[PDB]
Amino acid sequence: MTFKLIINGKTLKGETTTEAVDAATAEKVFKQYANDNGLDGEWTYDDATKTFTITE
Repeated sequence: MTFKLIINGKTLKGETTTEAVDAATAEKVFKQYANDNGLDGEWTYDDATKTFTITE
């Protein structure tokens, strides 16, 4: 499936998608991005809209 995580922070900013088997993996894929970049805040999950977000 295809997901869409909106990047929101100081170090990182913008938007992008992620192809994972499930929402759980979809986050693990981007986890390296926000981590390697240092950007970290609060992970939001919603089944109604099926979208991921992060605020720093």
